[PDB]
Amino acid sequence: ITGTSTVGVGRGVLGDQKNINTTYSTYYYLQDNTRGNGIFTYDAKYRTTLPGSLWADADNQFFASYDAPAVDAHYYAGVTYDYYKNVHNRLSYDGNNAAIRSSVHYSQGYNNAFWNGSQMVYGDGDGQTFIPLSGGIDVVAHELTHAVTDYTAGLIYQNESGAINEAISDIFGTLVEFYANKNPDWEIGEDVYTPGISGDSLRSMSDPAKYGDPDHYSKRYTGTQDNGGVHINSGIINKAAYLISQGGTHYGVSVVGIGRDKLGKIFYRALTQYLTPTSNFSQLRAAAVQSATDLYGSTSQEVASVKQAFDAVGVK
Ligand SMILES: CC(C)C[C@H](NP(=O)(O)CNC(=O)OCc1ccccc1)C(=O)NCCN
Ligand SMILES: [Ca+2]
Ligand SMILES: [Ca+2]
Ligand SMILES: [Ca+2]
Ligand SMILES: [Ca+2]
Ligand SMILES: [Zn+2]
Repeated sequence: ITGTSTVGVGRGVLGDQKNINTTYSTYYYLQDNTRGNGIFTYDAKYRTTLPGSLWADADNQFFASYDAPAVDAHYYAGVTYDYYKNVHNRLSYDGNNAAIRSSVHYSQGYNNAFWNGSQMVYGDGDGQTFIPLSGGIDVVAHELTHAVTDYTAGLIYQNESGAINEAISDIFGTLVEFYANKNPDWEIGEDVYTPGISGDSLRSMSDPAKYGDPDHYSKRYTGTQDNGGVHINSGIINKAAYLISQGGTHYGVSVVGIGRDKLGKIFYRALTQYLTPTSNFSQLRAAAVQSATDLYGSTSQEVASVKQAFDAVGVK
């Protein structure tokens, strides 16, 4: 909408207070004009029609319980935009400052979030498996990263390419969580998963097997569930990424860590310069090796550690 940029205040899903960029035109809208061509947050009103209505508020204060998922979807989309711009010199998901749109209160009891090809969508959860999923910064950044992937490598959402697609979203979701520096970890979704169970998460990148996911290519899932295991086999690549950053010895193979920033640079370059829609795990290894070579040199520790990490997870 046309209006003037304003700053509201509210509380997110976890009860924390934050300032949000809004727009005033009769109402105050969840429309942030400070980033690209805007960040827009919509109310799906418990239905499945998308996007729903641009979020409107009478007073620019967002402290109602119903407001909380919208506050966090809006705010964390801003953080994710800032990460891509400041760290990778990428302007929104298309590189040309496309408007970023999210809908919250999608459906009833909906234990998921997704990019639908055009926008982000967040359920409220059922209160047992999830609380409203935009409360997780890693979740929001996971979703926006699907848009980045779709505009760049275009990894098809099945089998190995789809598991790479998933891992890219978990990697950058985690790197955004570290960028914001509030309780960062290498787990996925911990802030919104299972409110009645402390200390768990949906997936672990540091130890995928903690939640049943493979941590070595020999343990990959080969069936048809979950589009050929895209959220399962992502563990193999997540583990490789964790090892590149943090190091470790895994199935007897030792990896010298090079840190999160270099992990992000290598994978961002791989994603945007070398991967293709049908890349498999072996092709990802080659793209990461080439990317590290471009950035750090063929004889660098960074290249050596990329190779060790993929060896450690059984990807040649
Ligand atoms: C990070 C967690 C909390 C959420 C995550 N969801 P996701 O991967 O983004 C789903 N996207 C998914 O299907 O795109 C495929 C698709 C294409 C076009 C239209 C609709 C859909 C996940 O791991 N979900 C699995 C939860 N068990
Ligand atoms: Ca209000
Ligand atoms: Ca965390
Ligand atoms: Ca996390
Ligand atoms: Ca939990
Ligand atoms: Zn995903």
